[PDB]
Amino acid sequence: FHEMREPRIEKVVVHMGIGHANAEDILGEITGQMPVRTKAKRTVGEFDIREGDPIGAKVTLRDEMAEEFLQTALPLAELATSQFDDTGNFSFGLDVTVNLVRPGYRVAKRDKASRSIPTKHRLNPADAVAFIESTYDVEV
Amino acid sequence: KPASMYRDIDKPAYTRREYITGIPGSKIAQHKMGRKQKDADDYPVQISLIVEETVQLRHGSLEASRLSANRHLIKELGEEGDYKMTLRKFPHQVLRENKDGMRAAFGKIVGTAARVQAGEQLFTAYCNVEDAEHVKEAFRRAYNKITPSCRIDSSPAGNA
Amino acid sequence: ATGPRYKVPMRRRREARTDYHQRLRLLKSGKPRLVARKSNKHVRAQLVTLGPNGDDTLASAHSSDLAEYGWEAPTGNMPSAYLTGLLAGLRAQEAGVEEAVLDIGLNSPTPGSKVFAIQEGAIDAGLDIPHNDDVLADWQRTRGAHIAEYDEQLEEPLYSGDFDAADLPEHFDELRETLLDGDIEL
Amino acid sequence: MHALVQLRGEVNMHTDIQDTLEMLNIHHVNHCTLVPETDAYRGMVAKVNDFVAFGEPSQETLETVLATRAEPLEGDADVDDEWVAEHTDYDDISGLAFALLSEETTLREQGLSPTLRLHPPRGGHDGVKHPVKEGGQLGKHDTEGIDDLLEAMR
Amino acid sequence: PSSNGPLEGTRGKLKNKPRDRGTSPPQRAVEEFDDGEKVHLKIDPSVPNGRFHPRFDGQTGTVEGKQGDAYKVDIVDGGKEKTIIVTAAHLRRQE
RNA sequence: UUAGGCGGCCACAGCGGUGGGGUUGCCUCCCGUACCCAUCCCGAACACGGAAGAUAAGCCCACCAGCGUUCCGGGGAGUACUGGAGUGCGCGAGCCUCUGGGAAACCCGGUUCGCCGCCACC
RNA sequence: AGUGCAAGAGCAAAAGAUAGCUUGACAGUGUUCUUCCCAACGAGGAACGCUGACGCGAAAGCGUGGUCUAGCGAACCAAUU
RNA sequence: CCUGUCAAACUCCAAACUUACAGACGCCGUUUGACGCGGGGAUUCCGGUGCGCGGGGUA
Ligand SMILES: [Cl-]
Ligand SMILES: [Cl-]
Ligand SMILES: [Mg+2]
Ligand SMILES: [Mg+2]
Ligand SMILES: [Mg+2]
Ligand SMILES: [Mg+2]
Ligand SMILES: [Mg+2]
Ligand SMILES: [Mg+2]
Ligand SMILES: [Mg+2]
Ligand SMILES: [Mg+2]
Ligand SMILES: [Mg+2]
Ligand code: NA
Ligand code: NA
Ligand code: NA
Ligand code: NA
Ligand code: NA
Ligand code: NA
Repeated sequence: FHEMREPRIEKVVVHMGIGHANAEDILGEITGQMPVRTKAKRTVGEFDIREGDPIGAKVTLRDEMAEEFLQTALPLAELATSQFDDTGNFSFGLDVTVNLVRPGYRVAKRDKASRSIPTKHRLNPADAVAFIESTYDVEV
Repeated sequence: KPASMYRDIDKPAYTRREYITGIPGSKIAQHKMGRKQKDADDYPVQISLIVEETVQLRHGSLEASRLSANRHLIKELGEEGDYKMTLRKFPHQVLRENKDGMRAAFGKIVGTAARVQAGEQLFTAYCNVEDAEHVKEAFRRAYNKITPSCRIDSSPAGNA
Repeated sequence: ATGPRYKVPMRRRREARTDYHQRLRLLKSGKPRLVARKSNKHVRAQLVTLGPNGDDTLASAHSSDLAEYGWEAPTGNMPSAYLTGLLAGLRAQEAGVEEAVLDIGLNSPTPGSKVFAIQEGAIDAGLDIPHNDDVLADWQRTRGAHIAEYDEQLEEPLYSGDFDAADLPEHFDELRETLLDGDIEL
Repeated sequence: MHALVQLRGEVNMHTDIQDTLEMLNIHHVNHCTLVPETDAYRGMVAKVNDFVAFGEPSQETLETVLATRAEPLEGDADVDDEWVAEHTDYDDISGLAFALLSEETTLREQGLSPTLRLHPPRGGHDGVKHPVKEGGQLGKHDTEGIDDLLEAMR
Repeated sequence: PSSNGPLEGTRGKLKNKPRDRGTSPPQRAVEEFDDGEKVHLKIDPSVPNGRFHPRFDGQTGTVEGKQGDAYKVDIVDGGKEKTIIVTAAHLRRQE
């Protein structure tokens, strides 16, 4: 009952919202895998008219690549309460977001018969704080 | 101009403001009068003015008859008497006037009016049993300022 | 859901099981559909035709009823797929069916995939189906050579149950051979 | 089985109404026909409802009118019991009448003109501007009502 | 009319009630008819192709062969005979 | 159908919710990247290979009507509107009678938490 | 929301978006509807075929320009293939 | 929540009614040949009124 209910890190996305790059360099070095250009929709007076055009980069980490990153990332942030998502996700920080979920998320991410995860099976802030807090650090 | 020019409901319904422009503002000062903070259910007596013929009443008449009626109440039951009268109809029908002779005669916008079906209640007042004769007089004055003949109908009030 | 004006997808679209846009281009041929479906453990192949109250299945084959002929290995891989296609293809032939168009449902047209395998099989059973040879996997991978050579990087059995250690794509040959043979009770 | 009688002329009456009166074999004022009571026929008489007088006649009444105004498909031949017998599947007028009322046969199947060309109503009718429920003479009638009319147009 | 195009005055007949909105089921789009078959004509608001002139919505013709995948349906406009090229999506069997 | 595949009708099937169900069986989640194949970066997905674990998701089964929907009863209502007729009424706007049709809102109470077809299958 | 532009209509594993490839905005010749309801009338328009050659796709298939209804012009003469 | 009104270019609804095709009855046609086909000859393209439904207009 528990085994297929206990949280896990599905992905940790680390991106730098610049606005016009050289940044990709450090991300690859801090994460362990290639970066990703980040374009933008709509035009802004902030000389940011070019719809499609580099502006930032990101990296989606999974499995060890994500843990080995948190084993040093987390230690550099004072996790708080309000810093948590309604689904048990939290973003701190250079941006570093952590997506937490239960063992059957693939049901909502696969192509065939895909379905959305029932709320009861959804993660909660508490359940999130718990899992994480239970891994070398403190909550609030 | 005479109401003889607009009292009949023979033209199409003409109310779509997304297609009509330059509609004159309504002269109707207010629809809810008396003590509008109180409820109509807080009164024992409820009398309404009922239009006996389906017609069109221009905003100028509604105001005139509403005014002459409420003004009476205010005068008899003081500026803050225990009562509340309501004008339930709003002048949605836009009016034209062709003011070339019959050439390109679609008239220009000159006003608004409310279409009232016979049997409907134009006004509805609410008072205590000791004011019925005043609200009845207010209504009498009001129906002298609109085209149709009307009934001063007493609804909740078996205190006769 | 929300109001009288709300639009609810066709049931099989809510279920995310049928792609009606592809279903249409597919039905246009006028030929029976060779439905190729997968499971985590199994592979299915059906020959479907249009009917007054829903589709009619004229012949099918499931990777499981493959054992009914000697298959003693897993039933959700390439050799398994190909064979399930050939089997369904043979029954189809028996049913008077001669041609069909490959319907892979919500699966991806990835080169060398199992659906194209189910396709190569049905085709070999003698069924004419619009196809493209170089989108099919090379003969060896259909046999199971990719899995055998994988067990070479052994150190530990690729198969838990006791079905050899280095596996046998020969079993594939022996099975195919069995189906091609005129006898075999379809 | 109802008895149809045109009481209002063709001038100014709708064509589709006039064509119905003709499909019911009536082409003149004061002419009468005997029509079965079917869904189809009901539709037709309802449509003609305002220029006709109709209802179910009494066996007797029918007999009187048949004897007095029935005609062969051709010729002046008077339709009397003998005629009726020597030409129809019946022995007399009452036999025929009964058949008509019970919608077992039609004036045609017996070689009779489908129309009873009646005479103007002795004493006059109740007016062609109002229906029966209003003192008029138009529309559906009681057997006692139709009878009076038919017998007066004897 | 203020203009005389094909879709003139077809706001109603060429629009779906909110719930019938969205792609139509493929079944009737592939139905097969045989010559002599009486078929009702009615454009499906959701299906662009294979339509006929809106004036003919409501007609009940007689299938008489086909052209490509579309059918050739015979009807009578008023008193004039016409042949309409229409696909199954916009047809229904009579009775 | 002790959990499957393809559908038809496309909400009576939607939204929300409760209970139940799986040792070599089924569907899954699940385990895992040498390969076919794959991510503008991630075996997440897609694809491939596989069974240590699980029934918590999904799914299947039984059920709840609060919302949305379908239909029915009673009431609203033979009201509103209306095809045909009138030397009926009304200054008139308009109304009325006869004949043939006949709503909508809303309320109260029932119904509906899908139906059916082909194939496969302890 | 978006879908070039009126208005009305169509569209969600798309008709929208992004990416990539591509030139079917192809030649020839028809059927049918429209222009012109019914009911004769040209240019123009559209729908739907076929022959030939191609593009894309695993394939069914899609592409006879733009999601649909506006964006058009006779004879004589000239230039052009 | 409670409370007051509307729509030619609004619609969750929705008639009467008009309309395609078919069957049935009726009526009509098979010496009065209908339905349809081909051909000759026109006149006509200032209309008006009542009723129902209208759009414009104070009328
Ligand atoms: Cl599948
Ligand atoms: Cl057409
Ligand atoms: Mg004679
Ligand atoms: Mg006399
Ligand atoms: Mg008289
Ligand atoms: Mg309209
Ligand atoms: Mg459970
Ligand atoms: Mg197009
Ligand atoms: Mg010239
Ligand atoms: Mg030139
Ligand atoms: Mg009409
Ligand atoms: Na880029
Ligand atoms: Na002028
Ligand atoms: Na007055
Ligand atoms: Na649709
Ligand atoms: Na489960
Ligand atoms: Na042309």
